[PDB]
Amino acid sequence: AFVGLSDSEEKLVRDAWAPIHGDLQGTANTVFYNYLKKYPSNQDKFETLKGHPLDEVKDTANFKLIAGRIFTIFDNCVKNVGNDKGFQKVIADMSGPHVARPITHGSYNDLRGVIYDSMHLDSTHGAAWNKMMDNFFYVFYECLDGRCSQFS
Ligand code: HEM
Ligand SMILES: [Cl-]
Ligand SMILES: [Cl-]
Ligand SMILES: [Cl-]
Ligand SMILES: [Cl-]
Ligand SMILES: [Cl-]
Repeated sequence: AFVGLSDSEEKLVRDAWAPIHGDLQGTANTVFYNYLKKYPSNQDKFETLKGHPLDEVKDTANFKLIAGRIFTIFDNCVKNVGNDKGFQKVIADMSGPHVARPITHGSYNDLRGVIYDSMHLDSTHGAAWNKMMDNFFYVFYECLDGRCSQFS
């Protein structure tokens, strides 16, 4: 279920994200590369990337746009961490494009983990981060299952 963060937890999440927020596209490019490299089945889900070597596409506009759009959503979730409705709406809106798609919970959860590992959080910040991401996935998976109206 959705579990709100305290004011102090919100501050923890903002602080946890601040290095990435400060280098959003550069972090996005690195994290997205590492994700595709570690979990190579996923590149095929991106039709603009499909059929080419990862090292050939990593420097391209198409690739950087995708990595950017993922990170922009998380950046906006963070921005909305103190507003449950606003946070839910960010996710609600990005969920539609995903509903019809052959992407497993495993694939999304593998991306969450690459992000986690890149942030190297202490346990206090990590706990607050994981409250937010647990909310993220709760909302996202509810919308993938066609129960996205409940957040409206
Ligand atoms: C969980 C965090 C994610 C976020 C915040 C996110 C965000 C977005 C956004 C903003 C779009 C743009 C809407 C569009 O033009 O379709 C999009 C599209 C899309 N995403 Fe995601 N995404 C996430 C995870 C994933 C994963 C893990 C995959 C594949 C394994 C994936 C595959 C796709 C595909 C295939 C599209 C449709 C557009 C296209 O053909 O590239 N997404 N996503
Ligand atoms: Cl894989
Ligand atoms: Cl490859
Ligand atoms: Cl994406
Ligand atoms: Cl607010
Ligand atoms: Cl930390």
